[PDB]
Amino acid sequence: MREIVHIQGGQCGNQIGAKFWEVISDEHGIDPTGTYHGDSDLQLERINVYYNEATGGRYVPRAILMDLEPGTMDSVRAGPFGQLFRPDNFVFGQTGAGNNWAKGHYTEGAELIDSVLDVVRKEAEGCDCLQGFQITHSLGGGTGSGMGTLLISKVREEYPDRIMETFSVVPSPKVSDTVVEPYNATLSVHQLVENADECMVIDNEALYDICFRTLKLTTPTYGDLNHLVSAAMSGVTCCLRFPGQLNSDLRKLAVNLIPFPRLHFFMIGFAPLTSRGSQQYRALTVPELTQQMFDAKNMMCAADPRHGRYLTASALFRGRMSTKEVDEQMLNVQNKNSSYFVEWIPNNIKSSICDIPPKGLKMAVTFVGNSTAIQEMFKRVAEQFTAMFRRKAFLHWYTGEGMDEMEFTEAESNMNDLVSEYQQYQDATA
Amino acid sequence: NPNVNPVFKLAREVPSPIINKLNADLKKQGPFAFRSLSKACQKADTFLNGSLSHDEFKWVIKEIGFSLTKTEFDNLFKFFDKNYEGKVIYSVFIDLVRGQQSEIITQSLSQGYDALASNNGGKVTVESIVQRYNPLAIQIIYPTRKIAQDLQREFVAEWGGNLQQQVNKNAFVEFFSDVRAFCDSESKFHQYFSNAFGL
Amino acid sequence: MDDINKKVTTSKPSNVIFNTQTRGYCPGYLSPHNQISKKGLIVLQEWWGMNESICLLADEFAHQGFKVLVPDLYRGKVAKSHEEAGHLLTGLDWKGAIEDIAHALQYLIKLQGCTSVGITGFCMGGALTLASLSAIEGFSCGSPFYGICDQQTFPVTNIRVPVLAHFGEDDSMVGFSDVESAKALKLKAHEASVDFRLRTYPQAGHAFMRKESKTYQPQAAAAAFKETVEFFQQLLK
Amino acid sequence: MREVISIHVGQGGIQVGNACWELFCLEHGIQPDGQMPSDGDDAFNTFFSETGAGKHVPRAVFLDLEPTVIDEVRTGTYRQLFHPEQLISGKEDAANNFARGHYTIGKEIVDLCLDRIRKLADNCTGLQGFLVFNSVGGGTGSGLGSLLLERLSVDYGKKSKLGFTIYPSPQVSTAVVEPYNSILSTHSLLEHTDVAVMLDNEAIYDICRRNLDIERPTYTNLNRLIAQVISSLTASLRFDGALNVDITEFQTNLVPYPRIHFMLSSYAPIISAEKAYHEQLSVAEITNSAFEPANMMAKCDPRHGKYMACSMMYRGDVVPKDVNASIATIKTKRTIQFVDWCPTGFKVGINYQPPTVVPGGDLAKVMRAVCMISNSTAIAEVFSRLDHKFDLMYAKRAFVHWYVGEGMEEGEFSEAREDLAALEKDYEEVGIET
Amino acid sequence: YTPDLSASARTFHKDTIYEKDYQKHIPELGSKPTVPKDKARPYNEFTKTYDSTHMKIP
Amino acid sequence: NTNNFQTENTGTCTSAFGPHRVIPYHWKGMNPQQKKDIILEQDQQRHEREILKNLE
Amino acid sequence: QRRANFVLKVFDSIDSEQKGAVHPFSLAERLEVVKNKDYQIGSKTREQLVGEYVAQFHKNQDGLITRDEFVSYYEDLGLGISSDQHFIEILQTQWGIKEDDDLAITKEEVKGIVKTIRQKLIQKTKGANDEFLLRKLFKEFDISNSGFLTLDEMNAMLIKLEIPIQKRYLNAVFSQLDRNHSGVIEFEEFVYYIVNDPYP
Ligand SMILES: Nc1nc2c(ncn2[C@@H]2O[C@H](COP(=O)(O)OP(=O)(O)OP(=O)(O)O)[C@@H](O)[C@H]2O)c(=O)[nH]1
Ligand SMILES: Nc1nc2c(ncn2[C@@H]2O[C@H](COP(=O)(O)OP(=O)(O)O)[C@@H](O)[C@H]2O)c(=O)[nH]1
Ligand SMILES: [Mg+2]
Repeated sequence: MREIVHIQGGQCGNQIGAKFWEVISDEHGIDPTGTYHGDSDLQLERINVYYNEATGGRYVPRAILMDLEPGTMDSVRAGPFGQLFRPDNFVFGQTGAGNNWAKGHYTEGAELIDSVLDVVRKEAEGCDCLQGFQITHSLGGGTGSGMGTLLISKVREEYPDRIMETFSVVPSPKVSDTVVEPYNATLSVHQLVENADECMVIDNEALYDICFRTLKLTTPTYGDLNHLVSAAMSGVTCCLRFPGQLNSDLRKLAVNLIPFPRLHFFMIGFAPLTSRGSQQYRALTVPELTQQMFDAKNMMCAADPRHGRYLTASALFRGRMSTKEVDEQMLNVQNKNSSYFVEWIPNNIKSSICDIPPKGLKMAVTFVGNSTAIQEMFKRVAEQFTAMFRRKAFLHWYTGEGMDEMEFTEAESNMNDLVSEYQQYQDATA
Repeated sequence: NPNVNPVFKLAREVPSPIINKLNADLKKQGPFAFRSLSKACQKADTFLNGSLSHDEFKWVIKEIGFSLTKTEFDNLFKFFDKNYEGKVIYSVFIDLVRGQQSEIITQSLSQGYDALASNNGGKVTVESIVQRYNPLAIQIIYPTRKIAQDLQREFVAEWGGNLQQQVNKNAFVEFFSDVRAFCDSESKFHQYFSNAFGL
Repeated sequence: MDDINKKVTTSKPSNVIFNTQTRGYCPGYLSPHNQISKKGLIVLQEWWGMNESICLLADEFAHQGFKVLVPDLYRGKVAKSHEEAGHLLTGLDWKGAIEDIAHALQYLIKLQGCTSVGITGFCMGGALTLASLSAIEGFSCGSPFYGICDQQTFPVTNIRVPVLAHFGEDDSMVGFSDVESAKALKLKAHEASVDFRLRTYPQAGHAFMRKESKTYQPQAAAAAFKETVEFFQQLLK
Repeated sequence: MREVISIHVGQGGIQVGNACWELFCLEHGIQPDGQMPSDGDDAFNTFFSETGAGKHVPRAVFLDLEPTVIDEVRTGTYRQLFHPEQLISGKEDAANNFARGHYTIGKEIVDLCLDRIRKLADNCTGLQGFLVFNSVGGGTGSGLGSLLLERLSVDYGKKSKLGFTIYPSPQVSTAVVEPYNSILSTHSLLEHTDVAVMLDNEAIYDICRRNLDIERPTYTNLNRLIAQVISSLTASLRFDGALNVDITEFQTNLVPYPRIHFMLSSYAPIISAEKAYHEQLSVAEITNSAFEPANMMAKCDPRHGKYMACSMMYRGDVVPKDVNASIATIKTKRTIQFVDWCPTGFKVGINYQPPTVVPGGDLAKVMRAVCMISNSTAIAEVFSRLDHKFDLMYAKRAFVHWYVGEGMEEGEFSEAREDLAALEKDYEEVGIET
Repeated sequence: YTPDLSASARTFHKDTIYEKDYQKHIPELGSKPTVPKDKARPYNEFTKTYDSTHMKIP
Repeated sequence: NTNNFQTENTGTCTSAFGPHRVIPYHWKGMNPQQKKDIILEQDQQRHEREILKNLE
Repeated sequence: QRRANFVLKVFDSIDSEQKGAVHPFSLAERLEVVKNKDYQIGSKTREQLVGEYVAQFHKNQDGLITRDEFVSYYEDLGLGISSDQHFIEILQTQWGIKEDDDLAITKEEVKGIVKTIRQKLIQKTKGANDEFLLRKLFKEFDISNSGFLTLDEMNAMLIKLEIPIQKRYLNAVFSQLDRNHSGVIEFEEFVYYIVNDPYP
């Protein structure tokens, strides 16, 4: 019944996938041994969307884990909830990418993708009616950006009608730890816009920004950042798994957020977020949630949305409330900020309600917004690329596997055209 | 939400400060003030039913010497008469104003009842109590200037005039617990009890 | 929160009863696997009561060539947490339980058609196993697991069948399943001149046979299982 | 999973080999005799190979034409550890002559060494790369080291090779003929070594005196410092961490061009417990002290040139959020500037295992440490100084007759000099704005 | 007034075994090495490359 | 999960008329008990060699 | 001597009365308790039945096994076995006793230790120095000013100069330095050995 499969690649993708499955398992009451522990029958009504059925009454996720170095898969197995994953779904290489886009996309990626493509093909056939694919990878790494984008190309070729969603982490210039990240970032971006139906940008800078100031925890770790992404990842597909006053699936959001097929880069945010010593002090209400939803510093991208115009926006409310709080507030926020919304598409915001809140919360909101202010992070990345490319620095590694400079030239033009297209639609009047 | 408790109310709370003010004021009259409050309720309740009405409770408080205002009565009467029967059980009220008895003190009181009945053969009589006690022990619980000669009359004046009144162990244990409420130290009361009955 | 994965805390529906006359009918679980073997065996529950773990383990024994029956001592009550688990243990009556195993023996021998029957218990079940062997006639052998019953009420001198007991050094219980207590019991049995075998497994804690728990050790469980299965296979006829 | 083969040639290399392997055995819990005392798994396959009987054999081979140095290795407390026939020793030394160690007497020992490497290499199937240590200012060290790299280049090919060479000091040295065999070896390793590391003595001399407060250090103290540098670099292959870097991820992030592959290293914190237990030793403090040119292990001043790329490995209880904060401070600092075409040039690794302290050593037990590998245009300074060495030597053909008589062509000096001049011209060209 | 005592002045050494808090955490010289605890690179699926059957690729 | 083929049982490779003869096609290898004696003889030979050297 | 040290310990394990001779019954009983875990404490004809585990030895007129012959028999048995480890393991698994010295300090590591200490002094201050550095500490605590130095002082002395030597290693170097065997080492002789010695 319109289930989706999960594919995760790279070290960053594996850690996002490792913690994401913990949240879903807790939401549906699945223990680390794969046995149901819940209280209500609603938690089992739509279990087939994420978990397959196995013997003995245990469930296994339909997630494919891929990497070019098996050390990541050894770590993901020894973590909590590590016994749920089926051992056959691990497909790994014994060489590694070495933070090289060319190696992971032409030499090692090409020779290994035959095995993983067989696994994902097998998973898709098992379901009665597939709904789509979701991808979790980082665009700054070697195997995640390199082979991850090639699998998207192959999957799109054989499954045209299905929708594809990507939670992509791009590197920000502030917190930078890889010298060769501008090369493999822009190359993936050109490939991503060609095939991916939906792309969701995530920045480690923004995740650090939220932790230091909002949650006010002194020493955050990568587990904390992975938790924020996992909370947002589960929220977008909540109404497909639970009943509600208003239904909405992944396809419905895509229809109401993509006016033009080349404009499919969104930003996400999660509310509410409170410190430990401030939960006793804040009253949880819909006006409070909506106020934080459009807060600029609440986004998970380095792009500031007040520098552009919201082409479209969507909100997915989780919890029990009346439609008046929802409908009135979205109307109110559009009227008070009419300068931040483009004019030629009136009523450019979508609302959905799901009546199952998360554990420990009475209300929660996941926000997905399409804005032209996202073009500025592409400009900053392209700024660093052209600075390094004119001197042909770190190029002999990229030319060593047959890839030629014309693809480098092609990447610049397509990236610049995407940036220009965002600018054109922002500066338009009826 | 595990992080935050919802407090709120599911049961009517003890009013608090009006009871505390009564307890502090009662300590000023003397060691037998708590006896007077229990004595007043019993003597005002001439019919032995176990409850008092609206006006009767006003008289008992007024008889002791507390001129509580209308609001203070409303708060006190609200908790003790929960569903408005029109009557209030004085036995619960006296227990709360006195405080909490420590199990050690009550057990020592129970043995004191047995010890005083031992010499009499198991029968408790009021002559025995007024025959064997230490009037000079009044000083240790609180200093006083009254002579020991007048202390004997004060002890029996608080007691009944007749010397043939039957006593029960529950009536005996409630007698000394009332005196205990005057002193703030459980140890101080215990060492006074040993001096009085030679135990 | 207790580490309880619904396998030691959830009741397993029974399928077979039997009459004890004094207390009437009491329910029980009969393993559907491997009913062709004439060699019977009785499994006694731990302090929790019947759960999925004890029934699944009982099924594993039946796969090796035995007919396994699990009688009820709690009679429909299953512990849900550690706090009330002790309450049911104290509420249990040893005098009331002793005839239940005897009548289960009478049921297996007559209605099912068994020829020889053994007994096996775990923790308090092993404690009952030692008591059952002394005060009940008709058993062939018993395999208590880290369980010692009261001495004066049920002296071990009355044992008339070979006994094979399993204990670990790493026990933290005092006076119930201590390794030194096991050695003292073995010495008492040997001076009373009754066949008694004591087996000790290195680096094994309490309830080491229980699966899917913090106290599980797989290397010790397999060896003990093999030894007890071979011992039962050899001794039973 | 990751195996690396260690090569030691020359007196300097072997003595460094004693200190690094002593650290390696103690860090993994291996006793000197070679048996583990009775006590993710093992994690020692990187450096040791199990024989099936408990004994562990190091994955290294020792080479020298001088029998003397090998003897106390066999006569020392590590007699039982090393494989008896993997300690290759010759008959007569080169006696500070490159020609002797490359043409005349070095060819009768290379054939045994290649068989030993080949036999040891087939044991592992996930080899990462080779590590070579040699004293460049030595006869057999430069000669055999030069010839081995030539053979390994065609014998194995794409396997990465890292070299911790010992270039002669600027103003003081031991022998007189250092400039000759230094430049000759430089031309050999330029096109055959993937990564070269500067390990000059004067800078290491000054570090020990300034920080450890040792008035009379010796070669033993120097080798221990080099051992800690090697361990921190390799610590990511055998210990988990937040960020993992391997051997093949260094060249991808350190050498913009194949011709320029010379890096100078620094280590922090280097301190004794006298000044350490009085000190907080935070992650920000150690990072700041790492970039001071006075703390560099190469006698060079980075202030005179631009920075090409920077790689740092942290080990201990560091947290990524502070490392990012400390990095921004360096970028804010003005005295350190990067080349124009390098907007970002930092690669950071984090390991949970803190550095291990060796008994009888000088360093103190600390919870944080950083090792630096930096690529800079300032490295051209030391090469120019060696150029000034050779022109004064070669202007009147002094000492050359000791090289012609060994059969070496006289034109080797000319082509070596022109190769060095091109490299110096190359470095200044890469450090110009567009 | 005589000085307090010639044995109570400032002496650079005393008889107090560890004179400074300095020398209490210096690692013991002859001590045997210790194996590291559960802190190492994970090694569970690396086994199926060093088995002697990874060849025979077709 | 039980049985011999899945568990690589080592007790199934014994002959039916000899505790010392073995099934030619069913043999996992030598048990650690047999392996230990080889190491013991290797240890013995080292002391065995020194005795001859002393005589020489 | 290692075999002798082990065999004397094994004999003393059973000879709790220190008579020097052990009745045959206990020796035969021990050889069966370790072998079988189900033998029962007592047997019917246990004396004669278990006496076949013994009497490979010989007994005196009194009927006791003299300690001299018990050691002698294993000495005869210690000819067909040429591995010390094998011999120790055989006796250990035959008698259920495992207690031996871990190792004895060897001259190799003694030389290593004395080299470590000797180099550490050189680093401090200057070359003509460090002899007065060693002497001033002994002047500081040698109250009885007799010039005789003790083992406990050695540990204290080395603690001062940043060399925490292990007690076993300290005993070995202390024992190797002195030939008087009186437990007292002359200070000037120690200084001479540590400093003015041509050989390591
Ligand atoms: N860092 C360091 N360098 C050393 C050490 N020992 C020797 N060297 C260097 O080696 C150079 C001299 O060569 P040696 O190492 O003595 O011997 P060699 O390199 O094998 O050359 P030959 O003497 O001809 O055999 C000196 O200039 C030193 O720089 C050492 O222990 N540490
Ligand atoms: N948000 C997040 N980022 C991560 C995580 N793990 C690694 N990263 C980021 O990913 C970058 C390195 O990517 P890399 O591991 O080389 O990608 P890969 O080559 O595809 O595996 C680092 O800069 C980290 O900031 C994680 O768990 N969460
Ligand atoms: Mg030399």
